[PDB]
Amino acid sequence: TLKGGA
Amino acid sequence: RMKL
Amino acid sequence: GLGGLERFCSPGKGRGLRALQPFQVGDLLFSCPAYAYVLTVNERGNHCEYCFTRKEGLSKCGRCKQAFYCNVECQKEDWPMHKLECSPMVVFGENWNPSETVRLTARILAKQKIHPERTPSEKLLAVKEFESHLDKLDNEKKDLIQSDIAALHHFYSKHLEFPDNDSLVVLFAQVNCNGFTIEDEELSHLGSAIFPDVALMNHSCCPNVIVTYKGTLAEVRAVQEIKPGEEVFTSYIDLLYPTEDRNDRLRDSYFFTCECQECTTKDKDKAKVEIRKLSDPPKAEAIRDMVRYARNVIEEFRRAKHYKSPSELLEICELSQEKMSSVFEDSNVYMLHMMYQAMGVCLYMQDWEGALQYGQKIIKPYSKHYPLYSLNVASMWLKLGRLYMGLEHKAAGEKALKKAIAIMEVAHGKDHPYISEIKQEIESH
Ligand SMILES: Nc1ncnc2c1ncn2[C@@H]1O[C@H](CSCC[C@H](N)C(=O)O)[C@@H](O)[C@H]1O
Ligand SMILES: [Zn+2]
Ligand SMILES: [Zn+2]
Ligand SMILES: [Zn+2]
Repeated sequence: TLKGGA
Repeated sequence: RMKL
Repeated sequence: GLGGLERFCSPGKGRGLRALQPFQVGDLLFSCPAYAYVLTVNERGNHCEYCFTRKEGLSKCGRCKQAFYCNVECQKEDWPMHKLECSPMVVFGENWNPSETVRLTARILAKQKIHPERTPSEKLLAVKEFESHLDKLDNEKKDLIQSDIAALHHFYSKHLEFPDNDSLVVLFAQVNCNGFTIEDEELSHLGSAIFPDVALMNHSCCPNVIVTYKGTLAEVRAVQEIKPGEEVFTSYIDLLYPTEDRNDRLRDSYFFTCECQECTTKDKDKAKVEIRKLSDPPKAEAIRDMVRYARNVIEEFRRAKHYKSPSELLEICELSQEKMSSVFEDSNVYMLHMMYQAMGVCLYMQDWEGALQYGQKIIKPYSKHYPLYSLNVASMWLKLGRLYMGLEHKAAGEKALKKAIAIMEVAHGKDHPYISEIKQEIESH
């Protein structure tokens, strides 16, 4: 689980 | 979420 | 499936999502309930485990005293997932420390046991159909998954029945490839989740949609005009950094090299790594030397953040900025990185003056480096506004809060609870 901003 |  | 949208074969990108009707800036393309989700440990007591609502006076689970809820309904609805951890948390005590990825994967396995059939989260893409990139994983990534499998066995043996080792490797790889992080309005980490239909969208560094969250429900809204036939693209990563940094992360985590317009042209690279106009211009070797240094202190700080004291962490930020400033301008993204980290430390220390000074230096470079409707920009305006209000700078607070609202109305929708909350803060101080 990594998808995202900052 | 800052504790302010 | 999802009206106005279709799954298709995007050449060179596997499967993708394509628009069948036009969408204007701010339009909701679709929403997607979480297939599985977990609240991060540090946010327990502030948020309800089931629905992620932030409020004071949450009901505490009488057994483990480490999961909080809006009421008994939220508590009862969360029980099928919470029982994976409730008793183990007390029995293992201080030794209970599964990583968040393990916690999420455990809940995936539990969901599959209860609800084996296709869920409303999987209208266009099912969890079983997730990309794994198993054949591209190197030994270090495989050995880390095998470590996660050992943790899954160690902490969840009594509640879960495991598939064979091969299936667990694939599942963990699918999670690494398709899982999402949930953040609050200040981009603070709230938890991790699986959103199958949202996972279908491919990546662009100039995306035409942004994903936001209404509790545990993912929402997808246009930030550029989308025409019929055009592919729907979200961003997987922080877009602050130059092209080689973005593509280093995308290759490492998702096993592809991006070819969007930003990566192809590299038009923003030079502004992102801006160099001071000194009497004697710094040579290319000196620039590459400082970039290497910057990347090293960024890594050193990421490690130090686990054990060093707040004042020691500020020292690292201060010293690194001093050294970089001999070559880098303040708007340089490596300077902005350490400034943001320093701001984070100040916010945790409740040093509002310190955090405000860093925010004021960050916001204008953020506005030009990030895209037009960036959540990174909105949340920085929001942090500034809350700092201003807290320090009784009412006029500057109102200005900053309104700047945040103007962006969030597009990304979050005009009716989002976050926007209602922020308007109260304008008319409270
Ligand atoms: N811009 C891009 N160029 C090439 N591949 C991409 C891409 N964006 C996403 N992908 C692919 O999509 C994966 C993320 S999951 C997105 C859906 C995927 N295309 C699928 O068929 O299931 C990445 O690991 C990569 O393989
Ligand atoms: Zn709740
Ligand atoms: Zn409990
Ligand atoms: Zn790109």
